[PDB]
Amino acid sequence: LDNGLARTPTMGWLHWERFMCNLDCQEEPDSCISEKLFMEMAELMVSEGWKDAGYEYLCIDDCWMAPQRDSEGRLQADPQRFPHGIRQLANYVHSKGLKLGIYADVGNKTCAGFPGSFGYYDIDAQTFADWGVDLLKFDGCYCDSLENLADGYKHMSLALNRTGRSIVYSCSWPAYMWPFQKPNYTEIRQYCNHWRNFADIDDSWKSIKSILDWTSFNQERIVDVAGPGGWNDPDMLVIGNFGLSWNQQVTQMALWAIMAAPLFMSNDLRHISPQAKALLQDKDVIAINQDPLGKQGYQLRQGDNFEVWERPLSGLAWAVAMINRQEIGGPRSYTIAVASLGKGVACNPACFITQLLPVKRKLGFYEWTSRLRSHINPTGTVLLQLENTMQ
Amino acid sequence: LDNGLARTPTMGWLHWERFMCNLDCQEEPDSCISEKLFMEMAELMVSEGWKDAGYEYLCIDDCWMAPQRDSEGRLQADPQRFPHGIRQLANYVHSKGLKLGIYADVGNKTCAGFPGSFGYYDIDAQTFADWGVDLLKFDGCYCDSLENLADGYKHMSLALNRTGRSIVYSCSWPAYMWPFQKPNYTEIRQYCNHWRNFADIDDSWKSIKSILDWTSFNQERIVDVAGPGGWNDPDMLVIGNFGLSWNQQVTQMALWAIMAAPLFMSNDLRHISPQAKALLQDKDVIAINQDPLGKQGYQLRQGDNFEVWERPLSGLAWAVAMINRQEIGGPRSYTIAVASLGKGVACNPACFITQLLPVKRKLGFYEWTSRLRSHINPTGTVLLQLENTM
Ligand SMILES: *[C@@H]1O[C@H](CO)[C@@H](O[C@@H]2O[C@H](CO)[C@@H](O[C@@H]3O[C@H](CO)[C@@H](O)[C@H](O[C@H]4O[C@H](CO)[C@@H](O)[C@H](O)[C@@H]4O)[C@@H]3O)[C@H](O)[C@H]2NC(C)=O)[C@H](O[C@@H]2O[C@@H](C)[C@@H](O)[C@@H](O)[C@@H]2O)[C@H]1NC(C)=O
Ligand SMILES: *[C@@H]1O[C@H](CO)[C@@H](O[C@@H]2O[C@H](CO)[C@@H](O[C@@H]3O[C@H](CO)[C@@H](O)[C@H](O[C@H]4O[C@H](CO)[C@@H](O)[C@H](O)[C@@H]4O)[C@@H]3O)[C@H](O)[C@H]2NC(C)=O)[C@H](O)[C@H]1NC(C)=O
Ligand SMILES: *[C@@H]1O[C@H](CO)[C@@H](O[C@@H]2O[C@H](CO)[C@@H](O[C@@H]3O[C@H](CO)[C@@H](O)[C@H](O[C@H]4O[C@H](CO)[C@@H](O)[C@H](O)[C@@H]4O)[C@@H]3O)[C@H](O)[C@H]2NC(C)=O)[C@H](O)[C@H]1NC(C)=O
Ligand SMILES: *[C@@H]1O[C@H](CO)[C@@H](O[C@@H]2O[C@H](CO)[C@@H](O[C@@H]3O[C@H](CO)[C@@H](O)[C@H](O)[C@@H]3O)[C@H](O)[C@H]2NC(C)=O)[C@H](O)[C@H]1NC(C)=O
Ligand SMILES: *[C@@H]1O[C@H](CO)[C@@H](O)[C@H](O)[C@H]1NC(C)=O
Ligand SMILES: *[C@@H]1O[C@H](CO)[C@@H](O)[C@H](O)[C@H]1NC(C)=O
Repeated sequence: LDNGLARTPTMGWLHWERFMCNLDCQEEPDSCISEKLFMEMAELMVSEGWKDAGYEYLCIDDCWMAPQRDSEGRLQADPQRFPHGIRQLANYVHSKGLKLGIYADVGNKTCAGFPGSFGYYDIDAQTFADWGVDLLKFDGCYCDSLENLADGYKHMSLALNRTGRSIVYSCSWPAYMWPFQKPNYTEIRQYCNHWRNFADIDDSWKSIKSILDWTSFNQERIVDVAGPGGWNDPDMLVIGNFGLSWNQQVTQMALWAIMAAPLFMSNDLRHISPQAKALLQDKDVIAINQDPLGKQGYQLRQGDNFEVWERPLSGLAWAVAMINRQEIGGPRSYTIAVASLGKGVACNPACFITQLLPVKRKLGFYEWTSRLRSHINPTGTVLLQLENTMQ
Repeated sequence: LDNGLARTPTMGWLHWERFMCNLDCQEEPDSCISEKLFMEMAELMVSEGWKDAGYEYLCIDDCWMAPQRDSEGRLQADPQRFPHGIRQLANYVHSKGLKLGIYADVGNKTCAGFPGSFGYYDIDAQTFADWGVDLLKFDGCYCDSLENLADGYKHMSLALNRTGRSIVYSCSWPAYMWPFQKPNYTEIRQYCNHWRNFADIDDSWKSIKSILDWTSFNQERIVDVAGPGGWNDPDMLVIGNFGLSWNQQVTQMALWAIMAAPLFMSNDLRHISPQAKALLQDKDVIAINQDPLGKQGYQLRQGDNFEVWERPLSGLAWAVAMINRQEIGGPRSYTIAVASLGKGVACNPACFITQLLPVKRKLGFYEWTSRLRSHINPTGTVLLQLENTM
C-alpha cells in the first residue's frame, strides 16, 4: 500500500493472544480489556525499553466496542470498560511518543460478536481518523461472500485514505480466501500494508510449527510479493507467555526476523521474564527484521529433521537460520557448505559469520569452499549473520 | 510381582530420551553411550542431591551391547565404549550407594538392532545377576507373535527369580500387545514390577498430553491393578531438557505423582537448570508419588479445557491436580466444590488445603460445602494436598 507507512515491518503490541476477550472487570480487573490495561502497557512500553527497541504501535484487538452503535451510526467504545473514550486514550498514548492501533471487521460482526463495519466503512473510517487512530487491524469474520470480502477490504482502504490521516492498514483478507480461491497479492498489496495468510496463532509449539510449515509450503506463492509497505503477517509473537520452551521462543524470534514479519508482541509487559525481554529487545535480531531492503526470507532446504532458512539483507549480508525439528535426544550436529548459502554469493570469495542466536558469538572468516558446523538444540534454532568480504 | 521390590514406585535416571543411541565417541565423546557417561551421572547423583531426594537407580537403556554374543553365548558390553565391562560399572555404581539398571529385549534383536534375548533368557538373567545388576528393563521389539511375547516375558521373570538376586523387573509387555489384544493386567502384574502401557515419550507437550489422554481414557482398565510391587509406567520424566515450557514441566511432575508412576529422569545431570532441579527434587511432590498406600490416581472430570485428577493417600489425605488445557490466553480461573473431591469424604466435615505446585502455599481450612478457586496457567497445573480434619 503506497501510503508511506510500514517501510519496514510494523512493530508493536497487541492484547489478543494473552488477554483475549475478557470482559469481566468485576472478578478480573487487572486482566480485563479496559482503558487501564492499555494505559499501563503504554507506560511500560516507554519505561522498560520497548519503544527504544522500536516497538511503537500499541494495539487494541477485538472486544473494545460497546454492543450497539450510537444514534449517529458510530461504533462506541464500551462505556464501563473505556469510560474516558478512545480519543483520550489515543491522546495519552500519543503523549508517550507511541501510536494507537484499533480493531474492526469487514463483515456484519467481529469474530467475538460485536458490531462489524459492513455498511459503515466510511463512517468507521472517519471515526478512527477523528479519534487519532494510527493503525487499523481489519478482520474478515462473518462475511457472506468473497466478492463482498474483497470489496469491503478495498472500500475501507479507500475510506481510510480519504480521511487524510496516516493509518497503517492490516488486513486478514487472503486468510479468509484460503483455500477457496487463489489470492492475488498484487491486488491485495495495492490496498493493504500487511495481510494475514493463515490460521490464528496460539501459545503453542504446534502452532509455530504449523505457521512455519505453511509458509515454507507456500513460499513460492507469497515470498516475492512482500516488501516495503506490504508484508506477510504470520501473526503475533507469543514469547514470554506460557506454552513455549526457551528454545521454541528463540525459534520464533529467529524465524519472524527471517520472514520479515511484523512484530506484534502479545504478552503481559507487567509480568515478563528478563530473558524474554532480552530476546524480544535483541538489537541485532530486530535489525535483521527491520532490514531496509525488505526482502523476505525462505526455506532453502529440509531433510533429516533439519530446516535451513535464509534471508538476503542489505550491505551484501545474509541471515541464515538452522532449525532442529527432532523433538527427542540432545543437540544435533548440522554441517553445510557455505557455497550453498546466499545463492552461491554470500561467501564468495569469503564471508564473516556471526552467531546471533541462541547466544551472540563471532565465528570467524569462512572461505567459499569451506563448511559450517553447528549444534542445534531440539526445537531450537541457531541464527547466523553472513557478511561478504567485498566490503 | 511378589519379589519384595518396588513397594513404592521406582525412582532413577535412564539415558534413552536425552542421549538415545549415540555410538559416535569420535566426534561426540561427552554424549555417546559409554561407561564414562554413566560414571559421571553416578557421581552427580550423589553430589547434587538426587540420591537423597530418592533417585537411586542408574539405568542403561539400549545400545550398550557389542553386536555379537561372545563364544560362550553371553551378551557383551561394547569393547570400545565399555572397555572395563559392566561388572566394574556396577561396582562403581554400588560404591556410590546407587543401583544399576540394564536393558535387554524379549525378541531376536533390541529395538536399535543389537542381540535380543530370545533363546538365551536363563543365560542372560544369570549374566546380569552375576554382574551385580539391580534392575532390568525388558523391551518387546522383534518378537514374531503375541504368544512368544507373553511366554518370553514370563520366562525371563522366572529366570531372574531363579538367580536369587533382587532385581526390579520392568516390562514393555502391554505396550507391545495393545494394538492386537487387550492385555491381562492381572497376568502382567504377576510377573512384572512395572509395565509400559503406551508409545515412547519424547521431549514434547504433544507427547505428554497424549499419554495423559490415553491413560484417562483407559483408566478403568489400568488404575486399580496398580499398587505396591506393580506399577503403570507412563515412561520417562523429561523435565530439564528442551521441548517443554516451565508450565508443561510442572504438569509432568504433578501428574506423574498423581499416577503413581515410576520416576525415571532422562536428562543431562551435568547441565540442568536450578529450577528443573528444584522441581525434580521437590520433597512434598515426591512424597505424593511415594505414598505408601500406593493407590494410583485418576481423572475425576474433564470439560471446558480443564481436567481435574485426584489421588488417594495414606492418612486420609488426597492429592488433587487441576490442569488448564487451553493453549491460548492467560491464567484461567477454576472453581470446584471440595465436596466433589475424594469421593465426598476428602473434606467431610472439613479439610486443610495446601498448594504444592507451582508454588508451595497454605490455603487454610475448607468445610465440606465450600468452594475452591484457583488460577491455572495455560498448559500448567495447580497441585493441592488435602488433609481431612478428623
Ligand atoms: C493479479 O492482479 C493484478 C492487478 O490487477 C494483475 O495485474 C494487472 O494485469 C492487468 C491485465 O488485465 C494489467 O492491465 C494492463 O495494463 C497495461 C498498462 O501497463 C495496459 O497496457 C493493458 O491495456 C490493454 O489491455 C486492456 C484489456 O482490457 C485494455 O484496457 C487496453 O485497451 C489494452 O488493450 C492492460 O490494461 C495491469 O497492468 C496489471 N497490473 C499490474 C500491477 O501489473 C495480474 O495480472 C497478471 O500479472 C500481471 C503482472 C501481468 O503479467 C498480467 O498479464 C497477468 O495476467 C493478476 N494476476 C492474475 C493471475 O490474474
Ligand atoms: C492516499 O493514496 C495516495 C495515492 O496512492 C497516497 O499518495 C502517495 O503517497 C506516497 C507517500 O507519501 C507518495 O510516495 C512518494 O513519492 C514521492 C515522489 O513523487 C517521493 O518524494 C516520496 O519519497 C519518500 O519515500 C521514498 C520511498 O522510496 C523514500 O525514498 C524517501 O525517503 C521519501 O521519504 C515517496 O516515494 C506517492 O507519490 C503518492 N502517490 C500519489 C499518486 O500521489 C497518499 O499518501 C494516501 N494518503 C493516505 C493518508 O493514506
Ligand atoms: C521369587 O519368587 C518368590 C515367590 O514369589 C518370592 O518369594 C516371595 O517373597 C516375598 C518377599 O520376600 C514374600 O512376601 C513376604 O512374606 C513374609 C512372611 O509372611 C513377610 O515377612 C513379608 O512382609 C514384609 O514385606 C512386605 C513387602 O512384600 C510388606 O508388605 C510388609 O510390610 C513386611 O515388611 C512379605 O509379605 C513371599 O512370601 C514370597 N512368596 C512365596 C510364594 O514364598 C521371592 O522373593 C522371589 N525371589 C527373587 C530373588 O526374586
Ligand atoms: C526369532 O527368530 C527365529 C528364527 O527364524 C524364530 O524361530 C522360528 O520361528 C518360526 C515361526 O514361529 C518357526 O516355524 C515353525 O515351524 C514349525 C515346523 O517345525 C511349524 O509347524 C510352525 O507353523 C512354524 O512355521 C521355526 O521353527 C523357528 N526356527 C528356529 C530356528 O527355531 C523365532 O520364533 C523368533 N523369535 C521371536 C520371539 O521372534
Ligand atoms: C450482512 O448481512 C446482510 C443481511 O443479513 C447480508 O445481506 C450482507 O451481505 C452481509 N454482509 C456481509 C459482508 O457478510
Ligand atoms: C487373567 O489372568 C489370570 C491369571 O492367569 C487368570 O486367572 C484370569 O482368568 C485372566 N483374566 C482375563 C482378563 O482373561
